[PDB]
Amino acid sequence: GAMGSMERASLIQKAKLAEQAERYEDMAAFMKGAVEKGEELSCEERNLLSVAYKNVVGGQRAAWRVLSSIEQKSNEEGSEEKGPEVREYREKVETELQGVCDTVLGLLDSHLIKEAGDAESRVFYLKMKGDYYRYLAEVATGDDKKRIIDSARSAYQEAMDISKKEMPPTNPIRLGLALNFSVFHYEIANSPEEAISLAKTTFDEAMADLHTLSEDSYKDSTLIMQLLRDNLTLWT
Amino acid sequence: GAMGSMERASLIQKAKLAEQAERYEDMAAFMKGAVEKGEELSCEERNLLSVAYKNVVGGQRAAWRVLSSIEQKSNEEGSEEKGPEVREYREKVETELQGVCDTVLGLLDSHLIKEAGDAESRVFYLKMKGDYYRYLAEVATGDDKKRIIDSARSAYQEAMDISKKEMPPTNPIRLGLALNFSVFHYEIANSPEEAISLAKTTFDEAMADLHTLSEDSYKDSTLIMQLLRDNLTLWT
Amino acid sequence: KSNSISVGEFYR
Amino acid sequence: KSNSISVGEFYR
Ligand SMILES: [Ca+2]
Ligand SMILES: [Ca+2]
Ligand SMILES: [Ca+2]
Ligand SMILES: [Ca+2]
Ligand SMILES: [Cl-]
Ligand SMILES: [Cl-]
Ligand code: NA
Ligand code: NA
Repeated sequence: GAMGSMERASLIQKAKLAEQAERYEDMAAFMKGAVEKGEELSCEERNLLSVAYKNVVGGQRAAWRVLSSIEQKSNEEGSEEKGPEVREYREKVETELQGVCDTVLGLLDSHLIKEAGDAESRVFYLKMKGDYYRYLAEVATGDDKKRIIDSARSAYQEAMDISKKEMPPTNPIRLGLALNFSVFHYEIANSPEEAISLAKTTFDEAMADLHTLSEDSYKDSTLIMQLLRDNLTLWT
Repeated sequence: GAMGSMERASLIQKAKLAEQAERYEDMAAFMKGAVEKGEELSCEERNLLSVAYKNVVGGQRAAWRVLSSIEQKSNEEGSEEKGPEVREYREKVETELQGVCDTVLGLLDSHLIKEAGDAESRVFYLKMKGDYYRYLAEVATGDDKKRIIDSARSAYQEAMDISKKEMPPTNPIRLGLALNFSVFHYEIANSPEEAISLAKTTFDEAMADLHTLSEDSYKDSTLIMQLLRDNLTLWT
Repeated sequence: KSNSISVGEFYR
Repeated sequence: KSNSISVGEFYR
């Protein structure tokens, strides 16, 4: 790897600089280098890894959706034939997106998840595994769509089981996991009723636990609860 | 070049798709491929080339400014020593920025400018040459800063001479050239009085020519005139 | 589009 | 920062 000669601490320092400069591709490459040093990641380092790749893949997903929409319109009756270029370029962006997801999944498999023993790290990484399989599922159309969807579901489910046993209902990792699993149910798994039920139960159980929290934790938890409510408003 | 096997028309089509997807690095690579086919560019194709590289270099300049500011703060008295990482990463971004500018300047030199005979193409390319030398000057600190500044000045000056002889004072290319040359005077050449005089004279001469224009041309010209006025408000 | 969240983005 | 302009961006 091109980051093999850089100190772990220097990679983390530069990831933070890249974040300030909104250079998320650089940030992701620095954090990949840090993961590949082989040591476990602290809470802050996990957040840096997540921010970096979320921004990279977010740009790719937005571009893929623009290109896919143009492609679909070109395949409607009455549409003038424009050649293979739209499909080719959508395929190019799709392949790069798949590459980023495979990179993240590879870091989780080698060897972040297997070394993660605490609930906060293990749930975080399993949620990420669900998220990146979900992004693969958004573009999947072939013989492996079902298996990609099941891989996402499985990762989310293991994360949910741990989070329910080991974390309070207001924990932001638990809340963000439930939010994203609910989106999986609505957008990927054709299960809007499961999505609504999960969002509602997650919101209500967090509400009942807010009284235990400090002002700062209260602000963290209620911010994510508002996202659950925003989805429930969209879905109902 | 990696675009050598793609049809010129396909590269232009894909540049337009990349623009819609806000994939400006791809857009620039497609337009570079189109330039390297060796044919002259139409007005629309010149605009695509300009949009693509402006967005790429704009991201680099914004990141460089963030990193340069952090670096300057680290060199103030009382600042804790953090090692070489800030300088190294600023240098990395700076080198990539310089590479993009050199790429654009190379396309203009091989061989867009020498084949550009009409005022609208020649002024456009010479303004671009001034702009990309100006971006090199923003980061220059060594023995070639003076020569980079003079290269920018020379390109802008040739563009100005042609534009004044061959285009009306409301022509958007002429107006945008004068705007950018005025910024060169203010920000690069330590000549705020020249910047103000140029912006004022350009604005007043365009104002007097607006009566000759259609409604659509009037809208184009007044939009750029507002930018001259916005600078005059900042500078005076 | 439904709202999702990155835990790192939320914290960072 | 002073305002500059890309002619292509203005048209496109
Ligand atoms: Ca070491
Ligand atoms: Ca129902
Ligand atoms: Ca051909
Ligand atoms: Ca004066
Ligand atoms: Cl392509
Ligand atoms: Cl670096
Ligand atoms: Na797993
Ligand atoms: Na020249």
